[PDB]
Amino acid sequence: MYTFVVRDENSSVYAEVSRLLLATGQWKRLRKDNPRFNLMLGERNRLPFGRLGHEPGLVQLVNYYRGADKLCRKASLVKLIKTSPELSESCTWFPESYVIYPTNLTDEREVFLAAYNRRREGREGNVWIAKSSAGAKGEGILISSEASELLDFIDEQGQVHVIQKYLEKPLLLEPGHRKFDIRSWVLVDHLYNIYLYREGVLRTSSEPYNSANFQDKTCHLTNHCIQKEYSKNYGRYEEGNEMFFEEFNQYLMDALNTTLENSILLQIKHIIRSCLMCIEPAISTKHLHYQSFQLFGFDFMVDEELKVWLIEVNGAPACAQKLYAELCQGIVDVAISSVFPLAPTSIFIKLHHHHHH
Amino acid sequence: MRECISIHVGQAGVQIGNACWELYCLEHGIQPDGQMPSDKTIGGGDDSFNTFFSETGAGKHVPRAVFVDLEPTVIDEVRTGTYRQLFHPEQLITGKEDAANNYARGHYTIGKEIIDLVLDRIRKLADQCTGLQGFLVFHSFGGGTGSGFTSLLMERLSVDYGKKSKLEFSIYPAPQVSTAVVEPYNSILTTHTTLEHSDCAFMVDNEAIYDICRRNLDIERPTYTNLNRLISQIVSSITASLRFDGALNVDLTEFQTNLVPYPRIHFPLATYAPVISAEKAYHEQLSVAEITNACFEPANQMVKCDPRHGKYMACCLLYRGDVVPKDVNAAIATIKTKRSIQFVDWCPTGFKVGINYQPPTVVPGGDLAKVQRAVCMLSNTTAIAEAWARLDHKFDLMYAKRAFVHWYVGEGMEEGEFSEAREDMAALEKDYEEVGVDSVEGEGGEE
Amino acid sequence: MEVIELNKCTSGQSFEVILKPPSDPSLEEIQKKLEAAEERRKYQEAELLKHLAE
Amino acid sequence: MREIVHIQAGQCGNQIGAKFWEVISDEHGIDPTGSYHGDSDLQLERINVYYNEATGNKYVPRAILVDLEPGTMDSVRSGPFGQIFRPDNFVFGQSGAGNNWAKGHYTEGAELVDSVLDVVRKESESCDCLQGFQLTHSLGGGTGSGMGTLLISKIREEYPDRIMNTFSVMPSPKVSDTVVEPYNATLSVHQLVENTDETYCIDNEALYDICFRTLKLTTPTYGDLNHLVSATMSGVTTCLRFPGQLNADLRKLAVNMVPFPRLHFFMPGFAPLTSLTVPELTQQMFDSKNMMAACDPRHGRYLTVAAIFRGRMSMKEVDEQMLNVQNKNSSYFVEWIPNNVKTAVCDIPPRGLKMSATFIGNSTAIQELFKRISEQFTAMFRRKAFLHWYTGEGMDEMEFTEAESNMNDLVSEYQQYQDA
Ligand SMILES: Nc1nc2c(ncn2[C@@H]2O[C@H](COP(=O)(O)OP(=O)(O)OP(=O)(O)O)[C@@H](O)[C@H]2O)c(=O)[nH]1
Ligand SMILES: Nc1ncnc2c1ncn2[C@@H]1O[C@H](COP(=O)(O)OP(=O)(O)CP(=O)(O)O)[C@@H](O)[C@H]1O
Ligand SMILES: Nc1nc2c(ncn2[C@@H]2O[C@H](COP(=O)(O)OP(=O)(O)O)[C@@H](O)[C@H]2O)c(=O)[nH]1
Ligand SMILES: [Ca+2]
Ligand SMILES: [Ca+2]
Ligand SMILES: [Ca+2]
Ligand SMILES: [Cl-]
Ligand SMILES: [Mg+2]
Ligand SMILES: [Mg+2]
Ligand SMILES: [Mg+2]
Ligand SMILES: [Mg+2]
Repeated sequence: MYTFVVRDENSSVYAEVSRLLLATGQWKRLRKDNPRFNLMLGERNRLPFGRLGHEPGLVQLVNYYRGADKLCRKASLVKLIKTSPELSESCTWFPESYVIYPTNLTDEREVFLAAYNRRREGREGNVWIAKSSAGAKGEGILISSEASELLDFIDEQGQVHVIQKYLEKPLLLEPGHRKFDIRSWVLVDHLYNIYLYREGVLRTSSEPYNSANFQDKTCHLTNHCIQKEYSKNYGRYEEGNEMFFEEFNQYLMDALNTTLENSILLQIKHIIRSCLMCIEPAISTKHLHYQSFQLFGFDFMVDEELKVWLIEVNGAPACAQKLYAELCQGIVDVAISSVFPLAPTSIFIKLHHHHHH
Repeated sequence: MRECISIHVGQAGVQIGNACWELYCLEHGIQPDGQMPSDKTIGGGDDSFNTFFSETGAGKHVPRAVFVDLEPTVIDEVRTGTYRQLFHPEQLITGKEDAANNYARGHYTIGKEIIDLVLDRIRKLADQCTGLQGFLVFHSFGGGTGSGFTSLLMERLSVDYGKKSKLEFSIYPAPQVSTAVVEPYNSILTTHTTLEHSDCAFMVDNEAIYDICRRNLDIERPTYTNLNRLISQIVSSITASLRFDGALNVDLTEFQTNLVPYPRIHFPLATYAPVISAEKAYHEQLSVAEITNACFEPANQMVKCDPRHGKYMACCLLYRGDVVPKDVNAAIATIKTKRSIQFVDWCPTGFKVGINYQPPTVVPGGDLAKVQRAVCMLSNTTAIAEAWARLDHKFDLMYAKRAFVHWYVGEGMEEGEFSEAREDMAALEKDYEEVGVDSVEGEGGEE
Repeated sequence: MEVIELNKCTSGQSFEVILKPPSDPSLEEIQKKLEAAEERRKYQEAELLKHLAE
Repeated sequence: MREIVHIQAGQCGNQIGAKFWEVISDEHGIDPTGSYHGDSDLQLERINVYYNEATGNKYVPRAILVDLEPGTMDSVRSGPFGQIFRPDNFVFGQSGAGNNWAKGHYTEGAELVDSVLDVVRKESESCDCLQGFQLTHSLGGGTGSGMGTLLISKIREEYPDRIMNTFSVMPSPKVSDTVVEPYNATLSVHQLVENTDETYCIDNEALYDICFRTLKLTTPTYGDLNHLVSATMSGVTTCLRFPGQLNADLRKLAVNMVPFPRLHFFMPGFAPLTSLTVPELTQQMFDSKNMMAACDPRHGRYLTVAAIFRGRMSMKEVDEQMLNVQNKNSSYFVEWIPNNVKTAVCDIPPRGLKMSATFIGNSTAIQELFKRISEQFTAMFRRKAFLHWYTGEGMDEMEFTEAESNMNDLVSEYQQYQDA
């Protein structure tokens, strides 16, 4: 009999993992502060990694990678990319970004303004987007073509922000002429196998994309909460403004005579692997006294040339309603039962590539 | 030459001491009867080994050491064992009844009655020194004597020897070999009262040594004998600079200068490689790069913790055997490009390196194989604070119910001492966090 | 990667390699604490002996 | 922390004590004449904990035999190892205690107790460093219960900084001599709560049930019960009697086992008990059928546990199995005392066995035992039944009311940590 504790009651993904583990009849849930557990489903903040793996006779496993926040914060991600040679300042799949600290607090303000003025003099599109990790859902964001408004916006805030080039030529679904972003779920197990869930989801706008007005952030921000609240056409095209890969692939074939795999997923898989292999030495638990796995939500934008751009990485994703059962069983199969065997046609794509040069 | 006096307190302190002095005699060519044929100055001198050994007219080389325990069975074994002739009775001090795993009994009740004798015996040694540097103090955290008597001794040593340095070798408790439920209490109580009196302390977690013995020496159920021979090798590595010709860490003061820029944060992490089984039939000897790389693996550290997730204030590499600087620097270059090694902003990113050409000495019939080269890394990393968090958490669980507290109050300790000690530990954890961690951007989950 | 303070002797050598630069209670008091705890043991014992006398 | 002085009082106390001395004498290679004929140095290393040495390499138990009538001690003196005891250490009266705590504590016992203390003092005086005392007695009779607890109070007065440990046989209606046992046991338990550091609670019902249900003894005698007790006492004192790191003296044991001063009542257990591998030993030692307080461990929580394994066996496997018990039933070990199970192993197994294990548990379930006694007390006390036997010795009813209250308080303190 294996034992586990639950320390994040708000997690929908792990509430379901918990339910599944119990139904195997081979897992017991301990009081959250009982130390004799096999598995910790940890809290989101200040998870006590330092107390893990000091229990004789217990192999211990936790559902977070210590150090993974570097990938999963707005400003940390920008810095990780700019300062890591194999991602780099010239990284082609991440939008040009600058870390900006509000003046009331290093800061890349002048570097940003320098690039901004260069684009202005060159007649190039010059729309940027100010955001941070503190952007509670739909708020805390500004899209503007004026550097002054962007910087002023940030100075009124109290936490680090990123200013990032705003993608002015997004791929637009028809009918509706509308924006979307792609969410991919990725599970990294204790051996640092990287598994891409075969099902992703497009979170769509239900409002026609309008470049002549970045003030009304409904056709511009694809957040579910924003769409669900301010969009008067919410759900007109797809239930909950969620389009799944079967339909999106069919659209790509009918309309663009291409596939999801070729035009988009090849890039998505490259970006995911590149990101995770970059931080592997910093976070691997390979020779550690406890082991980690973690579920990530990667979010992508696609432009009208079918180039894929990474927007962010979510360290504690939820899942789409209809995908919970399958993803959560997958987590049990590959992240947990792999370490704690019970007494297909995987739902995942294992990401691995070994080019010789 | 400046002398160092070693003080061994309680069972752990004494047994580890015995292992260290045996190893020192083998490294220096001193026989169990104290004679040292290679030493051509009969009856005295000021060689580097004289930092740890005085000399009698008859040519006996006598450890500058005092052994103290509140019951007699462990020190009796020193009195009758292989190296008995090394020591005279005035260096071996025993009480009749021990501190019963109770810091308060060791510190207040029994300590009050033996402390003056112990100081007289240390003074006798000090009076032999032309230029006493200070003290190396060996003890467990968990025992009543190792915890309670040590903190009393340390306090009186600061009074009687104010200008002298004091280093510790401290055994941190591990249930796999521990003998008392109250060891977290004793550990926190002694750490609180000792913090201001100690200039540099090397903590060894029995959990880490135990597992190294299991994993690398293929010992199924390690004994204190197995543990202490390994600990003795690490201690010898650390003190070698005091006992042999060299220019790095050549006096106690230099340990603090090089390893402890911030006085409360005085607990360097030791990491040691390679540990190889003597029973191993076929073994490929490990290179400078291989043993240096091993210094960044938690599996070889004296305390299991993760330095990738803290910051360094200082790093010393101490090599023994066939090592030249060029290979050390090639090794370090490579390791920089592969490992997570972040220093605090107010210290330089670098390594102080000492090489002694003599490979490690192994005790005949020991568990450790002879190797061509070995290294001990001493790094002051905030990651070691994970060990304080573990201990403080166990303390908190028991103290919230006042479990076992009556045993301490019964020896005349006030309950307030628990909370005072624990607050001091809370501030310590905070100091480590402040020095070691950059704020993580906050968020407005379910994303 | 600068090597500095290289020192050599017959028994070994030492040096430093830099990758990057930067950016008590008195005897009286101890005595009093030990005596105060003794007074407390003495008091607790006196209380016990009084209870046994009753 | 070297010498222990042993006292055995009353019929039960002397009968179990005699058996204890026969059993550990055999283990230490001591024959009935006090001569050593062993083949292992482990046998003698700590022999001084329980035995004094005499001229001619003779070993004499540091044992004092107390009773208010001569019968049982005459039998002891005629027994197998009877000649091994110090003749001057038999201290006895003639009038008996009539199964009456008041006679043991206040009248008959009061007249004899100074002469017992004289012998205790003589034994203590020849100790290099006395650890403390161990007393064997029943709580249901008059001498062991009443006089035994009187002795404990006087010993504490004279040696207040020494440890007091008892092996205390708790009465049961199923294995009973008289109806007043619950009165005697209630009066005694209050004395034990105050004046002992460690009390092993041995329920005669548990002993009986083990003999009948498990050992398949159709009609157990006190002798059969005492064989179990013997074996258990040998097991629980192994750590005091042989070289070792854990619980090697009475105070270190107390510090490991007693987190609150009044909760010092332990359930002992023994394995094997059969009509053997490490796993089997380990499962049987934690088995309620192997414990001797007639309390269900699953009805409470363990504050602390000491396990002692004896025989040649893999320490690796021992450690593995003990971890498996705690990790698989972690809910029965209070979470606010980390690492509260300590394990020792001694190479020397008891007679007739290749390996064995002994269990000492400080469990809140022990409240069931005090509850049973409390119920039996009240059934009679509500009608003041049988009280004339006590009032005739000068006691008043208020002392009974106070003892009952004290024991109900003990029960309440266990329950508090059961819900903690
Ligand atoms: N590494 C190592 N640890 C030891 C040794 N002896 C004891 N310990 C550890 O030290 C702690 C117990 O303290 P001891 O040193 O035995 O106690 P003491 O200082 O003699 O104090 P009292 O016996 O309480 O008077 C436990 O955590 C043991 O595991 C040893 O020889 N080597
Ligand atoms: N550089 C850019 N170009 C175009 N659109 C962008 C953009 N950056 C953000 N967006 C829009 O804003 C959304 C993401 O904003 P952001 O990622 O800060 O919100 P979020 O962190 O709440 C998403 P999640 O729920 O995955 O965490 C995308 O869905 C996209 O529609
Ligand atoms: N286990 C056991 N219990 C006994 C023995 N003799 C008496 N008893 C129990 O002890 C209690 C009676 O006390 P007893 O020792 O005979 O009275 P005392 O001589 O006045 O101390 C009852 O609970 C009996 O069941 C014995 O030899 N073994
Ligand atoms: Ca000389
Ligand atoms: Ca000082
Ligand atoms: Ca009379
Ligand atoms: Cl001085
Ligand atoms: Mg997004
Ligand atoms: Mg986000
Ligand atoms: Mg000791
Ligand atoms: Mg009788």
